[PDB]
Amino acid sequence: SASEFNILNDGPPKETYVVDDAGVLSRVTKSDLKKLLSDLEYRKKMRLNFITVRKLTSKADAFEYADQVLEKWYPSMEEGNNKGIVVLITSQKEGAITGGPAFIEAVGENILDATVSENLPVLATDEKYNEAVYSSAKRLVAAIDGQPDPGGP
Repeated sequence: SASEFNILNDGPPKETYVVDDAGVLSRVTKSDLKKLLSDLEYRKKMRLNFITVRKLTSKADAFEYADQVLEKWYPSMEEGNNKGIVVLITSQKEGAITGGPAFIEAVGENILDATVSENLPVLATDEKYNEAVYSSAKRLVAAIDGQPDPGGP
C-alpha cells in the first residue's frame, strides 16, 4: 500500500518518465528511457510513463491500478488525452497499459495488448526488467510513429 500510495501521491515523473518503485531498472536504462520518451513527447505530444511495482495490496489487477494512476495524474480529458501509463508488476510478471483516447488510438489495440501479453510478461519472467520495459517503450513508440512493428520478445 505505501508503494501504491506513493506512486499515486508523487504525481507523474515529468522529467524522468519512470517510477521504478520495484527498483529493477538500472541508471543507464532509465537514462535511455528518458531520452527515448522525451523525444516521443517533443515530436508527437504523446506522454508515455512507465511504472514498476513489486505487488498490489488490493485484489485489484494491473489494469485497475493503471487506470487509477491515469485518473490521478491527469484528472481531466484535456490533461490525459495524450498520456499513456504502463504498469509492470514484477512479482507477478504482469503488465497493463491504459491512457487517453488519442494515445490509445495512436498505438492501436493490436500492439497495446501484444506489448502487454508479450514483452512485459515474457521478459520479466526471465528477470530482464530493463529489456522488458525498454522494448515495450520502443514498440509503443514504433506504433505511435506508424513505423513497422518490431514484434515481441
